[PDB]
Amino acid sequence: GQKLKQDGDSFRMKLNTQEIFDDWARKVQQRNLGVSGRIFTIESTRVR
Amino acid sequence: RKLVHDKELAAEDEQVFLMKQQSLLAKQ
Repeated sequence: GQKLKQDGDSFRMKLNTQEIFDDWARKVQQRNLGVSGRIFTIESTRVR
Repeated sequence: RKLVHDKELAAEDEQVFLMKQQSLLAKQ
């Protein structure tokens, strides 16, 4: 029983989830997504 | 005095309008 419980606890620790949430939030902050600016943009492209 | 149709509707090719609006967006 204790062997089973420690196997389950170790698997659950390996099964943690908040780290990915923190990483995604950090990436969102680093990239700093936004929409503020012009209504639409006109740009330059040399279409083949 | 038979009147003739005046200047017709122009095309104003999209490229010219687009570049003019590039300029306007640049200076705004």
